[PDB]
Amino acid sequence: MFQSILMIVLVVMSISLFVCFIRTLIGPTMSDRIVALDTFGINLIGFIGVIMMLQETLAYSEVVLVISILAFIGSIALSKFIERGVVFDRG
Amino acid sequence: MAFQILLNLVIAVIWVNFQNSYTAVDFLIGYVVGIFILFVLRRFLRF
Amino acid sequence: MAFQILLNLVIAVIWVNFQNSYTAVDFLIGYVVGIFILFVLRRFLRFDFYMRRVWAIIKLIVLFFKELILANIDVIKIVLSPKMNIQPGIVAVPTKLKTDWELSLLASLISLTPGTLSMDFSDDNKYIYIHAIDVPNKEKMIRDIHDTFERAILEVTN
Amino acid sequence: MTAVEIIISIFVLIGGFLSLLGSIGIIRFPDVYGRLHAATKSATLGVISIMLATFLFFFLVHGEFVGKLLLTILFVFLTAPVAGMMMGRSAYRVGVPLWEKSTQDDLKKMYEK
Amino acid sequence: MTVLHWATISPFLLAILIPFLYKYARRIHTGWFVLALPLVLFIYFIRYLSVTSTGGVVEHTIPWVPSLGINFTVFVDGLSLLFALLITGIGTLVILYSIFYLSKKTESLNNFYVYLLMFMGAMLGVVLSDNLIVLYVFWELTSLASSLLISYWFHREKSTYGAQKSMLITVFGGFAMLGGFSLLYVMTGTFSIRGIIENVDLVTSSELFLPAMILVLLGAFTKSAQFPFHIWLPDAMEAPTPVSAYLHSATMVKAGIYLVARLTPVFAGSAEWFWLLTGFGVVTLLWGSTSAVRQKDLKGILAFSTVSQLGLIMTLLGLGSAAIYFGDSVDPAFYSFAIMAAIFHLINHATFKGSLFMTAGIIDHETGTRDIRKLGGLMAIMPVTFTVSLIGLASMAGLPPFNGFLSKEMFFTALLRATEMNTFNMETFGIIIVVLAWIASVFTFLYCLIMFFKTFTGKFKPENYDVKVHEAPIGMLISPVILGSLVIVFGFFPNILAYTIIEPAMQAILPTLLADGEVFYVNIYMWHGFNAELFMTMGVVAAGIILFLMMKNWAKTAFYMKERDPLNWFYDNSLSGVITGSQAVTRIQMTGLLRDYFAYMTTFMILLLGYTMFRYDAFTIDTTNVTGIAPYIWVITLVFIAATLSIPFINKRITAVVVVGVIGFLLALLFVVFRAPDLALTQLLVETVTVLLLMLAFYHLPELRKEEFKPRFNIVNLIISIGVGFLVTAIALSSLALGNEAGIEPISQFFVENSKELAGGYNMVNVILVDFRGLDTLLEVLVLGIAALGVIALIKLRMTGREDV
Amino acid sequence: MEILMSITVGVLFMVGTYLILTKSLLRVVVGLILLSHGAHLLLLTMAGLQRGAPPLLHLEATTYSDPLPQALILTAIVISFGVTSFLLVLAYRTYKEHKTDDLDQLRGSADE
Amino acid sequence: KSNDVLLHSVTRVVTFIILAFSVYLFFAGHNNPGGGFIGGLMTASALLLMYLGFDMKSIKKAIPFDFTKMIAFGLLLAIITGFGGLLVGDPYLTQYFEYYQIPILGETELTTALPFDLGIYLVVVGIALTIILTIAEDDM
Amino acid sequence: MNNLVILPILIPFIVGTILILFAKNHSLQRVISGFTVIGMLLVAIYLAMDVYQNGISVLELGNWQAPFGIVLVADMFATMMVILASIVGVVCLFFAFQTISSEREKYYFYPFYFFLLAGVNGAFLTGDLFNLFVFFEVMLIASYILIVLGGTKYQLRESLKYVMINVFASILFIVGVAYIYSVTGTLNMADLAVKVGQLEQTGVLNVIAVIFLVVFAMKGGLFPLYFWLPRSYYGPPAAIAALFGGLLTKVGIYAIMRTFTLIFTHDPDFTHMLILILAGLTMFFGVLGAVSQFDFKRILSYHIISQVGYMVMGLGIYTQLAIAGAIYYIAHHIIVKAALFLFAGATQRITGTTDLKKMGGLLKTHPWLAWMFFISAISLAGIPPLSGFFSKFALILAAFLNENYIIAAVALAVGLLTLFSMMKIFIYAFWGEQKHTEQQANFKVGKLLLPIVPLVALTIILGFAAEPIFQYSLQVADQILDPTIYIESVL
Repeated sequence: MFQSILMIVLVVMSISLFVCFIRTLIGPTMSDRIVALDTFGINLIGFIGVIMMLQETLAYSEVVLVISILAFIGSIALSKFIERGVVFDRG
Repeated sequence: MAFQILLNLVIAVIWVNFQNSYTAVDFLIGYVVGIFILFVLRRFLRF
Repeated sequence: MAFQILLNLVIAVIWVNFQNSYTAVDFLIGYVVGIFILFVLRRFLRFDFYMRRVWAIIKLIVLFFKELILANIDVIKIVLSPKMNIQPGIVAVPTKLKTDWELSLLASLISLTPGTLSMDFSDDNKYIYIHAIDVPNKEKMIRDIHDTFERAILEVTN
Repeated sequence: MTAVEIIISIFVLIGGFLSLLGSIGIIRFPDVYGRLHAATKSATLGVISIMLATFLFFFLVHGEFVGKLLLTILFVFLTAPVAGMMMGRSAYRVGVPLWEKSTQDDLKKMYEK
Repeated sequence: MTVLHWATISPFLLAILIPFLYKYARRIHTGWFVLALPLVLFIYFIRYLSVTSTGGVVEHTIPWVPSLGINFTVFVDGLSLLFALLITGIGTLVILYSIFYLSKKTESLNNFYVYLLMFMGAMLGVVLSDNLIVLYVFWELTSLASSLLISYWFHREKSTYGAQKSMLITVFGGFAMLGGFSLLYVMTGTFSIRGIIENVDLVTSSELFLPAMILVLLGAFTKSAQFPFHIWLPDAMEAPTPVSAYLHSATMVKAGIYLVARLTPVFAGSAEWFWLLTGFGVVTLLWGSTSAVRQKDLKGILAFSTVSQLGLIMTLLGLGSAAIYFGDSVDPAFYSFAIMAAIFHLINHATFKGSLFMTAGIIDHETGTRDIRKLGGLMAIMPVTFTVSLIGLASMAGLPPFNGFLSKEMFFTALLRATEMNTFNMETFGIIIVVLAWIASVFTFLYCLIMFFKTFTGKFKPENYDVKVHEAPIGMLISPVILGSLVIVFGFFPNILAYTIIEPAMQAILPTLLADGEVFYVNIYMWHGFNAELFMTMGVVAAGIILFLMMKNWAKTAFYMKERDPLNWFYDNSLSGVITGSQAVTRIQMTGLLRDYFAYMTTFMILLLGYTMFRYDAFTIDTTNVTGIAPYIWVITLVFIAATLSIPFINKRITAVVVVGVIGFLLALLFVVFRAPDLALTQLLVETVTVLLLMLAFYHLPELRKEEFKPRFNIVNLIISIGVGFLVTAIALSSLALGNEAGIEPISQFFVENSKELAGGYNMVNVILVDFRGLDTLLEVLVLGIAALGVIALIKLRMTGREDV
Repeated sequence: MEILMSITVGVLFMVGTYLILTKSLLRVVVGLILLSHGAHLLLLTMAGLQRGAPPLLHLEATTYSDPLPQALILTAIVISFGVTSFLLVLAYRTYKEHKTDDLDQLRGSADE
Repeated sequence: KSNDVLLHSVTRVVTFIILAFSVYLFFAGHNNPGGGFIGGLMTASALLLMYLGFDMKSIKKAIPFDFTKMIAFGLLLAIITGFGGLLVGDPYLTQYFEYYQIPILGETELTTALPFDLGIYLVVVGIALTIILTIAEDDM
Repeated sequence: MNNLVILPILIPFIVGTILILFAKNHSLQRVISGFTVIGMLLVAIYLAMDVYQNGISVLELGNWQAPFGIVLVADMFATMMVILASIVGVVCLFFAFQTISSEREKYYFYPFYFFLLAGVNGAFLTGDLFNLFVFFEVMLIASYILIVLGGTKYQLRESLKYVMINVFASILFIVGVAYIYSVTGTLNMADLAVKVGQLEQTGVLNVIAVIFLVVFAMKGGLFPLYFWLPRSYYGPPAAIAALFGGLLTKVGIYAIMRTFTLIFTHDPDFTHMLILILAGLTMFFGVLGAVSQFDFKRILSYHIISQVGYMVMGLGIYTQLAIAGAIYYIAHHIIVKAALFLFAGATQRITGTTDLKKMGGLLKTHPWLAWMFFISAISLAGIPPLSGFFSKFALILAAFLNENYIIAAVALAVGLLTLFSMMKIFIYAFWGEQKHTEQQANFKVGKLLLPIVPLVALTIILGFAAEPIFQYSLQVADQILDPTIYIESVL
């Protein structure tokens, strides 16, 4: 019953990823796409937290922390690309 | 300097749980890890 | 603050030897007396007693969480409304906060609070540009920045 | 269902609902600036609420204080505002317009100079 | 290594010393040092007449590569001795001539004598080898040394054209012959010729008998310039004349005649041997005599002459093979006569033709021309050259009393006996052979009259020639006068050759025909009365003179206008064609277009994996031994598939990077569902650095475009893409199912047991990487390090292409 | 589940193959990145999926998912990262020099 | 031209945390997810975020490592560790571990796998930074 | 122990890495590189003698027994390939010392050279299929940079196609290992040979045999999977084209030999017939490419394709004699084909060009170059008694003994086309009137020819001393045609 609820929430999280993905395709703007991408990655942390309760394991606790770091590095770099056309300044 | 010592203990706070050893071996590894991090970042953080 | 925390740990460190416990809960008893030791001696020394600032911070963390919960209630209303009834815009909001870490705290709190999102800072750092979802109610938002959010930052700040 | 399972349930059902809301918001808000409201706030609280549930689950049911889950909460809080700021300000500079029914744009002036 | 081994390869050893002698003894014409070797090998071989002419043979062997059955075996019998004396006797005389024909001042004597001694040692090696692969080895070195001599004036286009044409026609034949020699081994187990002749029944019973015969005759007929491979011989005349005298008239063009005479005891006795030798012989006889008549350079006439006369010798070997068919149902004398005529004519031919190349060479050397249109009147100016030339041309025409009359009369005898054969369809074709041979004898006589009258008669025209004309120096004259003298000696005293040379060579060629210690009767004489063969000869003389007196008439014809052989068009067009065709076939593959390369490779993979999956019935699926799909995996998988299918429709690069990110994140999510945390981590970190890299590259690259849907191009692409996807899946599903049936315990249960006990870790993946399979990890960081150093080199080093070579 | 993942590999191979048959330099590099993803997902699926715990012995599980393929995939991902880096730089250096990203324009002289 | 007060503030805090987490990932590899590759890429990500957040001239003064020598030294550290067994007459790349006792710390496991995996780690950081920085600074 | 088995991998790997620390010092780079290639050669010769006297030496890395650990297996075939890579490694480096710019020395030329050689030796020696993939990747990435280094426009457009195609073939290798792992649960080549034989090479194990054939056929240069090769080899400097020409395709050919003599041996009516057909098509289409070209270095690049066809022709026939022919052919081709690219280098130094139509008369000016080229070129064409003759003759004789008449005929016809192609280079560049200048006529090339002299000497010696080389090839062929010798060594 607790495991039934975790399954329902994993389905809802899956649908959420589906709905973020639609804007990565359709935009309309590049800014829109990088926002959807940023939200897709944050939602993956949710999905894994719940997989860890269902599988009852802490093997994935490093994965959630890496995703949070990488989704951030991804968004900062794509935001700067869009605005300036360079990821790194000075060079 | 009091700042850097507490940072180092804050690194060791961040560190110690991860291992979950709660032994002298792991805390001493943890306090030293932060010394190395602080040394690497000394110029970045202007320490 | 860093001086006093370090002192307090030194006091507990020694105290646990004296009290023959390298057991955990004793470190707390020890640290607590270090607090009362420092509190009693704060007038004797020159100390802005550190636990006032540690409390200021706990209350700021609570506010970060309270505003985020409210912000989500605002979002739910808007997104589950049959029709988007929003009147958005970008508002320049004055700030007194002078330091970079205070501005960073404020810009982060605004973006976690109801209806608002930090866009940009003026060059002189005297204005925070805010994307607001309802510009009609901007006076409330400007009042909350001034009387709740910057008041709470300055308690941990000064 | 045990009282621990109920508390953890609430947190996971809120977290999963706010995640979906965040995504529905990325669809329904009229421009990238309103969609950043949903991305920055709902996606963020949704994921904070699930990490709490996960944290409370290993603590109250397995007696394990998994402090990496709390460090994940902290990274998400630190990072969410700055990411939304860098995505919204990049959009504004690149010329993505505010929505037509928007009624005030103090930032346009500033970027005039 | 016997002395007889050392003699055989001795000319290769001197060839190594020739460049030093030229360098450090230039005072002396290098030929003086070269002359001693063929002259001592001649005297050496002359000592074996004591054994061969008493029925003996000498055989010695040393192994060379016995694991392939290749042994260096030297074998002296009548046949091989005869060719060793020609090669070393006429060799001696041609070196002597070359000392006076090549001036040591401007000529590369070192190149000349190395190529020439290479040939000489290769030719002895051909005729003294009993192992067919050692004979192949020397046979190809004669083709090589021959083309190097045709090319001696390598700055001239004609020289290089002839050197190529010889090498291609003769090596083509040599490669086919190697296939022939390999079939004999497959029949008999030996490359020894004497041992193949012992097992001759295993040859003639075999289904590989005729292919082996054809392949062998391809080699013989290319090297001996039988029609249609004779076209290389006229183009070899670009050589310096000593070479034409030695290689291309007297020795190397007789290597195919040697090989056919040597393998008559394996192949003869059959209609196909009879007809391949007798027909190709008679056409070559007729084609070369007719072509010679229209040549207008002395060496042109003599080259076509040699073609013709080789066809005459090949026809006699062909007629003579009937001795083997009849065995002792007939007197051995009767059809063995043709084999005696062939041997006698080969000797005669070497004497008159070697002498006529030497006089053509003197005429060129002392008038600057070899053109029968510009010569005339040189009888009184060049009387020794005139006399030797007269003798050679009269012998070649078969006028008495010279050596060539006897041999031409023995030819007409052999031909008339063959008409009596009543086998092999000779009841029908015997007279065609006799008539075609008779016509060829008329044309031979006529090309000899043309060469004689146009060169030496009429009025000497001093203004045709640049230089003032004088006889040659005595040194140059000695070699043609000694050869001219033998023309006369063998004409009057033929029976000097009868039991010393000719009879032993007959026994080598017809070894089963007579009991041991039985000799053939050989008595050669000039007068046999008023028989058919004398009328045939009177015939030839008359017809020849008539056609010569009618030349005013037929010289205006279109036949006489041309001189180049009409088969040359084939050779020439076939070569241009290999190059054109090659280029067409190569262009369709190597289009330069990376899509074509991937489409060829993937199309080939689909057809071959597809065919193998049908042939072994490997399309299969196992739906039982699969794990469950939670409902949330259906949605994740649908996103993963949608994201992946959207990529070909995206036309903005930043969208592409975002959807690649999505795909990257979702593959990390699958790795978590599939219990692979170390993969999820790695996959996420690599995906992040790959997104920074794609954007660092996007500063340099242009934007994506919608590229237009060429219907054919992009539907073929679609069908190939689906076919790769479908086969990767089908083979995935079939591998899963065989894996499940098989139930082999995976080796990785050892890592489960022993990661913590024997390697001290609990993370089995890390333990495998650093401990059980640590070498792979060390090699993988080396891949990264090379890629990083490569990226530096690729960005910082920019060279023009003119810096190094 | 091995069936569904074998089909997903099929789809990465099919799109990745379609992209390498296009004229765009960037699209070819992306096709090559998708084929790598497919091969790596294939190597995991072929070992059997969801067959036990993550391969960490301190979990004291009965069955672990097979660790050997996981170590093969790690190596393959890491190599592939190295090579893709090198290939992206080679691609841009090629574009800069030829001023074209169209592979039709990179054909060169015919019968060179 | 851009006020980055918030990006520069946050980049300073997160960098501390990512580096600490990268060192944990490196040491945890033997018994938990992590190791040289994951640690190295995580550490590279921390230095890249500093380049992203600030600018190349400033961060190159701040963290002035020679990433190319780190490749060569990384590789040699990993090769040399593999000769351990040639001391005890064992095949190349034999790995050894013992549980020693140190008073200060406690029972501790020493392994040749640690220096081996440190060599992997140095190459991985070295190559990530050499590749990304060489491209980003490619003027021509 | 058998730690000697790893020295052919570890010396170049260690020296390669050390030379990155000395990028600035060019003299020290050359001296180290020079001693190192010579000691690789003496290590390789010593390993080959040891294995010849004392049997297969197996090294279990990490001390883990097969099939759990990576094994290296030095058998007689592997140790011959290790010597041949060492010979051409020495010669191509001493020729590079006389020819490459100092600019390439600044950018890691010598470390990439040694990492290529380590990769090639690891590929010959590994007893593990995933370890073969990784050694192929070390070889390939070192070739990716060596082939493009300099970044001329040609090099960038052709190198770009070479890398894309090779990346694709590396993916298909992974696909193959996925499917064979699913069936067998092992990567060890011996353990594979045992398990595949337990399963009788049933069903999809045939399909999997064909995927390995294609993967290794793409790396080997068999038709129709060679498009990456002919244009790419033109771009790098002669010392590198010689080493690539001579050795890199041999790693794919060795893998096809090792895989279809050890693992997939149960249905040669299918698999080895398929290999015979690709052999014959590779000989034929290779040599048409060669005949179509009029550029010295492009003609030689197509001859590589043609000649590898002969090496898989002996595996297709699959007898002791054919296999031993192929093993000798492999030794002859490495030696001759590396010499030929080195002669095209020295011809380009003299004339500035590789285009035959712009050349002529080098025989008059540079006879030592001309006669060394000629001897190598007729060896390639199969003219006796050089190495080329004996090795061709063992293959055709094996083909006739086995009644493979069509492939016997293709191998003879292709020989004649090769002769035609080598005589075109001689007629156009060495014969003729002098098309090069007077300054070019006085360029002295002997310093460039000395490194090539041993390869020329070896084609002569391998011809004359064919009997000991052929007896060694027969023993290799015996060893590998019985999978149970390798199997018992390792398991």
